[PDB]
Amino acid sequence: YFQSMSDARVPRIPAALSAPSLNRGVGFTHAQRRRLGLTGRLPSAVLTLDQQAERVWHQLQSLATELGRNLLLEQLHYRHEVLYFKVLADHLPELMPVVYTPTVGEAIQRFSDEYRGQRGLFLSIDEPDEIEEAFNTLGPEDVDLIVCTDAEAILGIGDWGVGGIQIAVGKLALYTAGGGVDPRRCLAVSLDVGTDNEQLLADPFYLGNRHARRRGREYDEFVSRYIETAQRLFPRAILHFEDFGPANARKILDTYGTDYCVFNDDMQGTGAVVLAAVYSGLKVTGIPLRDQTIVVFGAGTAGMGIADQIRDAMVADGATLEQAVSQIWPIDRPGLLFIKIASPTILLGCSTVYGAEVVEAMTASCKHPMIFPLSNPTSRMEAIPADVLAWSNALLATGSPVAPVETYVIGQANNVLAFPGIGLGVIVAGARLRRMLHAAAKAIAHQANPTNPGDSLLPDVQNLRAISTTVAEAVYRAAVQDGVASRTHDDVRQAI
Amino acid sequence: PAALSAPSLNRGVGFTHAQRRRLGLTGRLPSAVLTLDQQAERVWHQLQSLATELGRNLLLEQLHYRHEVLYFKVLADHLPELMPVVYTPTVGEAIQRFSDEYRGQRGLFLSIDEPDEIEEAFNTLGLGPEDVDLIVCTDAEAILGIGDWGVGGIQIAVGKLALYTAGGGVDPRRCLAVSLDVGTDNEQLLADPFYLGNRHARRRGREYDEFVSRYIETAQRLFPRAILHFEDFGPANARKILDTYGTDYCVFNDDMQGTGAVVLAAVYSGLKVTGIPLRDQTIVVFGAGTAGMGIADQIRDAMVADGATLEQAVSQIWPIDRPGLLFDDMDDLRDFQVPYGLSDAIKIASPTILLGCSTVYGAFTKEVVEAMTASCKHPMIFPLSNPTSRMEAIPADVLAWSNGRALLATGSPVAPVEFDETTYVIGQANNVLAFPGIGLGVIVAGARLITRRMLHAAAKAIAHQANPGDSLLPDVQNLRAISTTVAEAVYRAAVQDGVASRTHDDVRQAIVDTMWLPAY
Repeated sequence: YFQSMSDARVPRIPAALSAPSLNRGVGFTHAQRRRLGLTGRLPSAVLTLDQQAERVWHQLQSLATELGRNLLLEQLHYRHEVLYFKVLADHLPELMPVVYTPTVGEAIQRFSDEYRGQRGLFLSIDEPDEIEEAFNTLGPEDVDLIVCTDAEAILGIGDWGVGGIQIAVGKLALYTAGGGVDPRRCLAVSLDVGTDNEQLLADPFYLGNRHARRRGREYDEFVSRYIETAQRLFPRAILHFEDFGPANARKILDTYGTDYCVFNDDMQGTGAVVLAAVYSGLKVTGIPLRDQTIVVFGAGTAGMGIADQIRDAMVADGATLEQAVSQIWPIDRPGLLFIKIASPTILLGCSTVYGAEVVEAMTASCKHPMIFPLSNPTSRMEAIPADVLAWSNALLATGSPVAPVETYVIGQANNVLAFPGIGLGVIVAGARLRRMLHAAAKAIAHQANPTNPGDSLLPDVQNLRAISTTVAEAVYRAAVQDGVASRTHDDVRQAI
Repeated sequence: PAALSAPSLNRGVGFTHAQRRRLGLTGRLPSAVLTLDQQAERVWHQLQSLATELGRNLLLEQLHYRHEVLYFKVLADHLPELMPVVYTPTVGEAIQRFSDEYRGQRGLFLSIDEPDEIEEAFNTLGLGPEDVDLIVCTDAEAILGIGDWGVGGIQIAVGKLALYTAGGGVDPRRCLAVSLDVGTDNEQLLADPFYLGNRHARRRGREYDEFVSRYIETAQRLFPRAILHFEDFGPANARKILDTYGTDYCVFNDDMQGTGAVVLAAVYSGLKVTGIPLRDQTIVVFGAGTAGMGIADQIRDAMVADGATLEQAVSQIWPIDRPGLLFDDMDDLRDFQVPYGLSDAIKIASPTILLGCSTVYGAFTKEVVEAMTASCKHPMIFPLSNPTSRMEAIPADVLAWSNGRALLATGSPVAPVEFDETTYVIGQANNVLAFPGIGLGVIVAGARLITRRMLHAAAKAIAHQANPGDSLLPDVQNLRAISTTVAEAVYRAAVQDGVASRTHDDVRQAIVDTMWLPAY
């Protein structure tokens, strides 16, 4: 009655290739297959790894759109992991950003019906009060970083919910390719807390938390229960997740930023790359931040939050906390000043979608030329594209992915450059948990070389991971120079 | 460390709240429970928002080995897949576009350069010599109508696998596929450095003969009664196999026999209206090639059933070619001797029901049909040409040329005629009407031989299932019911000349018509 077992059911077993790690496709030679008992199950060819990846690449260009390619790499994440990851060497800048921001919105909305975030713990908060039992299926050693998005505000679109894993996996997938963190040493997770657009809820095949876009005072301690049951396991792992920047980010960071090693890239990593662009401009301009005053158009959470970033960055070469308000100028949040008659040495741009009919005022006045818009959605801001923005025709780069002007070539600024080197040094030093901590963006200037007057003015070229290694050399110094850590290594640390 | 990853024993979300906790998953799957029909409705709704010209096949192959039971649930609910999703686009896409890609969890490849490891290769999976059925191996030569694809040939067999168990209730647990990599000759594949197969050329010698001879004998040795059949495979090799090894082993050929079956089925479908005994059915063959004679051999093999000698039946057949009807004293008779202008042939032959598997685009002319139309009141046209737009004629004009008094059947899917007096029917005549049920019935009988009579009762069981729109052959939508109707006739014919391991009263086709796509 209770037990039903048979003497006849057989799966026609697959052997030692169902696990993704070291599947390596046909990269097995005759000695390896006949050792692992694959005699006759792989196609009887032999392909070197780099030739095998190219076979996927020539395969990958045969697709036209950018979404069907994500479905193909989704097929190769579960089988032959190294290909999916060592393909990125063949073309990383195009593919890996495309994996992250443009394609996921179409993948998560239209196709995130996959129930295979394998490393993902799609934990609910309604029935599951016991959540640590999930890790029993997954020790404290050999674990470096972990992502746990609540899936509340994706870039293209916020609040889809259960599909937030593809994002958390996307950060991890981009984490390792940029930072070299072993994929075995990272886990992905996303809590279906709700945060559901009624469109997503109305879908019958949603496969997520049912009608539970739930908030209030109960929210934080539910997340706090998870954040304390992670550090109970290991404070030696970076819980690097992505949520909306509005309220939880600072509240969680204020709650756990001192005692634990947690951060978010959007509010912390982005301003670092902005500081790298400021120093990259000051190198050719020769005007330090002391005599350089800034504007913060929009006064957004990340924008006005950068006031503490620029101020504490000026603490190295600049005056006290009161001096920042005199050297910084906020505007455009309530329609301030119904705009700059002085101090224009470094201009930020719109934290708001409003695109601004050019204002050649900064072009005319005496200054070191440095203005950037820094907003992706409208593909415009207080300044137009750099060509029209070059009304004076000096250099300026955009946070929006832009093309060169033409000679007059800049590169796009992205926070993708920061959080690999940020977490890599933490995976190296084993940090338990400031601006002086986060001050690794100066290494981008070490690899920028904007010394050429006209050609290169961007942070760094996208096809190089060696800039992340140079950030590690700047990040590892956080142990001796910046505070608490567990770093004892030599300067080389070639294979961490 | 993800436990319980076997496709057959995984149901995705379908596992209830208890099984998710009892089997040690503890929330890795989302907080939903979906009835397997709801999961199929989700996949169906998901599949449609795509390119759907070969976009789907990418999604299905990952869904194949990620979740085995669902795939047949969604594939059960189909009229599009039976040919478009997995009998054309694999050739169009998967065979060539994804040749540097592998799907070989179940099924295996071997090489003509290594005859030694097969028996060590076959036992890679835990295979009981008892529990197996319908293992398929193809050399990828002449797949459909394109040519050699090398080691891609699995996508055909694995595709046929999807049609076997969804059509004939075979258990994929007891089913395997194979690929005989003997070396391709397509210049592209060899030039392509990223082709995951043998770079050698075709081999046609005693090495090949000893190879297949040392592969078939161990296929039955390691496990007997396994229905060995080769799909879209070299005919000069194919016919050679059946004459050589078919006397003491269970083998059939979809290219040569299942086609010859369904063609037979359509002949009786007209005979129900023609009111004529099949013995005196004089026909003309168009192919005279390697394959067109095979269906002619099966038709002749059934022509004797109603009382025709060997000499009279071949006299009741005229083969035709564009040089002319195959004749005696023609120096190049091409090693076939049932022979002894076309418009002149139909004139005096007066064939009541003529077919052509010869691929010649649109050679049926209004003057040709009229000669048969005037001579015989109800003639049966059969442009069996599989290519969609390379058939011998369009049906709508042929019915209009004979004033609907003629019968048609098409290899490729077609729309109804709609000759404005009355609307007729399709006449789809693929192989899917035959081999799944011939697989299920022979799994029930456990026949050591798949005899001619056994094949004939299958086609003439098809006739009852669809008989007097004016359809000669049934609709593919109602496939799981006709597969039972053909297994009853297979068992009925298995017991003639005592060939069945098993015996039963026949209330247990449904118990061996298993892998009903739902769970529990």
